[PDB]
Amino acid sequence: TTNVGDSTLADLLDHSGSGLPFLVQRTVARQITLLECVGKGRYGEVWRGSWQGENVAVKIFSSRDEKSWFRETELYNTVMLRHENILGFIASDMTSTQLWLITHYHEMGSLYDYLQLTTLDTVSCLRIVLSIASGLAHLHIEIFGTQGKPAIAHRDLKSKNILVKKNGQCCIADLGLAVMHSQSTNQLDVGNNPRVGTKRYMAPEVLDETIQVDCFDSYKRVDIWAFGLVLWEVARRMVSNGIVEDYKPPFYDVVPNDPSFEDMRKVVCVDQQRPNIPNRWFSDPTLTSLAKLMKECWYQNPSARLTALRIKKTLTKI
Amino acid sequence: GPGVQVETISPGDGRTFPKRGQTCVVHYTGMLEDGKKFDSSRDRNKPFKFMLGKQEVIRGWEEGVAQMSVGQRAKLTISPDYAYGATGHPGIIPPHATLVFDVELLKLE
Ligand SMILES: Nc1ncc(C2=CCC([C@@]34C[C@@H]3CN(C3CCOCC3)C4)=CC2)cc1C(=O)N[C@]12CC[C@](O)(CC1)CC2
Repeated sequence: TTNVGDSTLADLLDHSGSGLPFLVQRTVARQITLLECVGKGRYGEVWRGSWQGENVAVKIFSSRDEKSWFRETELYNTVMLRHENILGFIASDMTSTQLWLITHYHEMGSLYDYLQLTTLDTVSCLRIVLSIASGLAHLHIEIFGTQGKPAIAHRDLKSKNILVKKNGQCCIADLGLAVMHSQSTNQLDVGNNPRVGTKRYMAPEVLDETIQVDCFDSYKRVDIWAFGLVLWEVARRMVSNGIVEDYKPPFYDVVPNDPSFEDMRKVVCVDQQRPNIPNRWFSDPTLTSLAKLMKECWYQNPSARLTALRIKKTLTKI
Repeated sequence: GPGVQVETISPGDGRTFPKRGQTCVVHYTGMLEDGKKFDSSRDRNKPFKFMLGKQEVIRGWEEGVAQMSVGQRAKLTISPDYAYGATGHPGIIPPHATLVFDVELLKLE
């Protein structure tokens, strides 16, 4: 079945955007064999597929989320986004209308599901949170030059959008709501997607609609708030002194499943509630440090929140 | 044929034309109407392969390359309905774009 001249995906990606060369995207997409549905959500569905004996993830968008396919394809094709903690893009294709986004396949699945299948030790907990911070700082920071990238904010960071890699590090996925900014022109590219962030993870300024929509920095602070919530979800699963918390989403005790904007606004804005820090975390040095970081992501004033780079540096010292 | 104009740069053998099920091995350079290059197998030094009739490439390519003989180099001007249409390809090809490809049919496999 192998022919002389055949290339693997690694060779085709070694070369202009984040994925395969433009025409090669359609050819490879139309040669994939779909194998198993590994996820479903608002976005549509995600499948394990194979191309020439290699696994890939195929995201098939719902008719309701076509603007996220457009935005995510636009971002990965216009910016060279290649980083160990950012989900690697391979191809996008249009083939009823079907919209496909093909990326690297991470057999361990999402962090949200992973936290429900196992507990963590200091090693696995710190590897997870440091890798998320590294990917988030890489998105947020602008790199100048032809090997550069504009600054990018995610706008929908959450445990379901983070994938666990075989090595235990994570990568950040779903750039369908991302915003871009470049210091050279002060141009803010917000896009045309009417989609909004996941309600449970929305920052107070998004829920009360006081966020300054024409300010790139505001979108970075929204990501930092959501990062703090993800930190809290992960830290709960790290065992310390024979004790561990069950997996719970943020605000599990005060809002229902599928909370409304008003359920969230009352908890976060009106009552200024934040996730509770379990007493046992103060007996463990790693969790004591993470509780300090989390709280610095959760100030009501977005300006007081720390940067992704300051989080990454703090985590590197633990 | 509709949707694609074929302007020959250098001739092929004039007898070996691609058939359905054959693999076309080509070198290409793709540009927008304003000459902006968006993709080139020549820059990668790696020929591109596709099976004729499998719809692995845009319609303009299937029908334009089918009119070429082995060894031929030609400039294909493809109308948007025979390429990426109203959507284009986000971040690369804008909506309703006419695409120009300099294509060389290297061999058939
Ligand atoms: N790129 C990807 N790669 C792989 C997946 C998988 C997801 C889930 C699974 C498992 C169900 C099958 C069994 N298994 C267990 C087996 C025992 O051991 C522990 C794990 C986990 C396997 C693979 C998803 C994406 C992706 O893109 N996911 C999304 C989720 C949400 C979003 O918005 C952004 C990223 C769209 C798609």
